[PDB]
Amino acid sequence: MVKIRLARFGSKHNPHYRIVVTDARRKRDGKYIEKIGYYDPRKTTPDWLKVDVERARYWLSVGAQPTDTARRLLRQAGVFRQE
Amino acid sequence: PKKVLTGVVVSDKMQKTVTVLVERQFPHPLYGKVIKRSKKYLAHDPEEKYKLGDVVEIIESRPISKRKRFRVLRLVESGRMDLVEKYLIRRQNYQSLSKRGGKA
Amino acid sequence: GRYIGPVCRLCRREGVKLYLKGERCYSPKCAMERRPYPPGQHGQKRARRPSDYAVRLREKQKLRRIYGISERQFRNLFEEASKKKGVTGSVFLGLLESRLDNVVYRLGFAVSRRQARQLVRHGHITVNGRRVDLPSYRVRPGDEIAVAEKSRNLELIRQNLEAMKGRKVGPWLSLDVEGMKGKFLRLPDREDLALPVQENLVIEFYSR
Amino acid sequence: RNLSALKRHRQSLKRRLRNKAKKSAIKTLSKKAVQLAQEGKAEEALKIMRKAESLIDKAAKGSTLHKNAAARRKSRLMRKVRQLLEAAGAPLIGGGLSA
RNA sequence: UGGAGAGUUUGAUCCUGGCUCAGGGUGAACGCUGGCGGCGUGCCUAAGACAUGCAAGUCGUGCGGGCCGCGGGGUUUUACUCCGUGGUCAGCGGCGGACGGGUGAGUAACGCGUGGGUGACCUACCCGGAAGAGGGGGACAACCCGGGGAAACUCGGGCUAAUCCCCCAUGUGGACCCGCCCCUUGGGGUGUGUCCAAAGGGCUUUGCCCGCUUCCGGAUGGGCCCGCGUCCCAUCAGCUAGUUGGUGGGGUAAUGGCCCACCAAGGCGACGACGGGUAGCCGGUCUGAGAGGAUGGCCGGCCACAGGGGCACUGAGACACGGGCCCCACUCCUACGGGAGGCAGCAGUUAGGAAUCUUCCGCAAUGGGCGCAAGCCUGACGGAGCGACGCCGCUUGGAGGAAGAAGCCCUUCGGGGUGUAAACUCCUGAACCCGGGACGAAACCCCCGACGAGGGGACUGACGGUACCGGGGUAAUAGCGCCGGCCAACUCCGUGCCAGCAGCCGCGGUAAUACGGAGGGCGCGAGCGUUACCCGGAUUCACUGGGCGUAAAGGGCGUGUAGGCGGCCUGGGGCGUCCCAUGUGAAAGACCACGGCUCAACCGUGGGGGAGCGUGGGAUACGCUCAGGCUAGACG
Ligand SMILES: [Mg+2]
Ligand SMILES: [Mg+2]
Ligand SMILES: [Mg+2]
Ligand SMILES: [Mg+2]
Ligand SMILES: [Mg+2]
Ligand SMILES: [Mg+2]
Ligand SMILES: [Mg+2]
Ligand SMILES: [Mg+2]
Ligand SMILES: [Mg+2]
Ligand SMILES: [Mg+2]
Ligand SMILES: [Mg+2]
Ligand SMILES: [Mg+2]
Ligand SMILES: [Mg+2]
Ligand SMILES: [Mg+2]
Ligand SMILES: [Mg+2]
Ligand SMILES: [Mg+2]
Ligand SMILES: [Mg+2]
Ligand SMILES: [Mg+2]
Ligand SMILES: [Mg+2]
Ligand SMILES: [Mg+2]
Ligand SMILES: [Mg+2]
Ligand SMILES: [Mg+2]
Ligand SMILES: [Zn+2]
Repeated sequence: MVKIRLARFGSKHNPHYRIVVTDARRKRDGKYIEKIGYYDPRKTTPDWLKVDVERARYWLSVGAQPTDTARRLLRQAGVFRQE
Repeated sequence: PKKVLTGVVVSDKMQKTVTVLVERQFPHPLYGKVIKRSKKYLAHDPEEKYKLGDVVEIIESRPISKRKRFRVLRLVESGRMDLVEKYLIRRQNYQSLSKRGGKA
Repeated sequence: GRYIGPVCRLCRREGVKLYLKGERCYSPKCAMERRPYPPGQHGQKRARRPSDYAVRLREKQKLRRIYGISERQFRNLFEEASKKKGVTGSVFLGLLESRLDNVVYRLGFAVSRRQARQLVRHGHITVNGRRVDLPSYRVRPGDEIAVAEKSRNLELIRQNLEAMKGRKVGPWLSLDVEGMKGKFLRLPDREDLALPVQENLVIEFYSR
Repeated sequence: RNLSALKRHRQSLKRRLRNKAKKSAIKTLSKKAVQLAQEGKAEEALKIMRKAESLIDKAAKGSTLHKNAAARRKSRLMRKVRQLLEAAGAPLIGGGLSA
């Protein structure tokens, strides 16, 4: 089941995730189908979260199932905001 | 695209199958001289149609037998043993170099 | 860590005079003042014609012993100037001249390079506010290099910034003796520095 | 010891027996049908064909035969039977055979 | 944006030539020495053997029970029995257990790489669309009774639930045979015939949630096939009978000799078959001016394996590391009949070895399985631990301070050196004490709102009282190699071809800058040196870029097969070759830019480059090909 989750790319005590689209069975840091964003849990830079919402929306358009956190970050960048 | 190839039918001895001798050419990776290498494919010819000496186009196909993944797509130019020759003779030399030797 | 040990012996071995002490190195005492010869039991014996190696080795030892730096660091700094565009000889000097401990020294905050190092280490320095105690910190254009407010009362910092009254400063610098500040305007160029060094040699030495 | 998921083996076994039985009926009836048709028995040769067809499609209900495996069987069966009947056949019941 | 050479064959010389060194690198190890921190890394041998703990479970919102307890009922009491409810245990059923983690034994192969093919295929869960869920029957555990066994465990009999299994119905539809049409390998449409569906559960219970069935489509993941690439030996030259092809059949999701019967006699090979050896392959990595050489640990991708061999079962998926059977070996239990095991999972033990760590903390974060959810499991993971194993950062102080203490070394005995070094003065103030104390964590959930969008609320950190901040505050580790030349650094003494050094040339037989110590010096510095291996130097396997009269090197000569190479003019083709566009060339790494941690190491973001191959379009000088012509080669 393809998903939209985070992939650990930081470094010790310096986490930096990559909001990715990957089959559900791969190592969390394994080969992903497509990157679609990143996330700096510690906001160590003005820009600490981006999400190709155009893309997200697409994957969700096809069974992409986001981690609870992955969904959080997404939402937080009007990924679902249907105003 | 299903790879399409060209060659001479050097073998006609089988039923519904022909041996196409596809010649390849390319530069040697380290010495660069262009070198002519080659290989035999057993093309599928259901109607017997193609006879020894023809030049046919071979086309990548669904397996037909072990060691046989090509079908004769079409005839390029009929008859010309001048090519079958090279082949046959080359083989004939083999029939020597080992313990005795092959006539020049 | 850094050399640490009799320093004027280097002054002597290198022939050229190196200012690894600030004061005194001006007084008739840098020893290069009546004793411009190398240390040890052979200092005064005739010198045999140095080998191509010797020359390059010495030239490097010189430049490096100036900024008082570990060959390790020195080398990597070099290899860096090497990759970067621009005449390597220059780029390299520009980089050595960008070490925080160097600037603190080039700004009269400190009497010598060693001392400036310690000031940086004991946190008596500022870099656009935030204090930085990494003597090998790369000071870059625009960076203001202050002095610890807390330290601004320190006799040493006072005496130093005092005599600094009057003294001009490098054209790639500029210091406000009042608030004990100074700005790193631009990477000094080869012409800007007057080091008793032939960097064409230092380059050649790492050629081998 | 005792990785309670022994249960899986436990179950696997039952299923095996279940499947194993399902297929025997299939084969049996299939021959039953082919053999008939062979010796031209039309009417009844098809009657049995149908039951067979059914059992097969049924196996594909669950994970017994499932998929094309079922499809194959059906065609290979109908082929054999329809052909075999060409021995003066005249498919009466027309059973599963399309007129 | 890029390339250094030196020593050594002679009395001397030039050339040839081998050897040797300086450099870079290492999952290292060994020696002397060793202070702090960050990141990273750590069985390279016995794919040897393993104690103990842990490492995959989860659903009571699919079903029925056993046991222990409580409360309330039908009971006048008693017996019996009904309901609710707590605890606990497995059973049935479902999903997961095919991922994640390990290792590299085997494999020279469609294994891997790259680019394609699939009208020859599959894909649980997820997403979109269409339609549906009507009725009936049954069994087996649990439980109960009996039997066998030392045990592991087993056999028989009886009861029962379900989303367990079966039958009939509905046929949206789909499946098969046949016909027809369009398509072109088995793609798609259509007509008759036959065949095939379903299961329930929960409630804030006339609706909403979870779930079930059939079909189509998507998304992801995968099978299979094909072109090209992929080490050494020809002191391996011929290999082959399911072997090569065919017809029919089995088999699978699917093509296929994959398997089988029958038929044919084929298939492969010097462009190196067969055989032997060695080896997982790749992105990369190391070195190099490059070409190239070497390599494939850590990280990511693929493959293979799970004590050795074979086999299937269940399943969407396995031939299934912590599932099954059999054989072998080994180990343990055995009442000797017979049983139980498999750390190449984390940690740990033992053995082997020059050599490789904690039986740690945590589930808080990320990710994974189950669950409506709360939540449970997670040695995956996030962290801490030990080891200078690597990289980067940092300290052992700073300034002053004699024509220059003492000691030690040398002396031409005048003096020279260690050396501003020390002593000493003053300044700062690692360690260390005190106080404050973190980002990483906002979701899931709850409430308003429709369980949507949107808004509010609550819970939650191992690391850790660590990072960091502020106050106080001590001058507070330095070692190792080398000094004949290559090669930076010279003297005295001791020894006397001895003891010893040694990478090569060499040094030592009483004036040794070459041994041993000392003084002094050169180089690096919490490291320094050694050994081992790879690239370099080595244009010393020479494509870039080597040579063969006498240095190593022309075959004893010819005739000639394959192969390599091919005069002048013109035309067609456009295979090579050149160009353009386009797809691919994953991430990581490399390069550039900016950014985050006081810097850097490390890390984040963005950008550019990239051979090779696929597709389309173009060019035609050269090479190829075909055709025509020619006489300058050749032949007559
Ligand atoms: Mg000589
Ligand atoms: Mg030589
Ligand atoms: Mg082999
Ligand atoms: Mg019974
Ligand atoms: Mg219909
Ligand atoms: Mg039915
Ligand atoms: Mg091996
Ligand atoms: Mg080279
Ligand atoms: Mg099955
Ligand atoms: Mg195990
Ligand atoms: Mg967790
Ligand atoms: Mg989780
Ligand atoms: Mg010298
Ligand atoms: Mg002597
Ligand atoms: Mg070479
Ligand atoms: Mg050459
Ligand atoms: Mg030569
Ligand atoms: Mg000779
Ligand atoms: Mg001759
Ligand atoms: Mg020509
Ligand atoms: Mg072309
Ligand atoms: Mg920065
Ligand atoms: Zn001086």
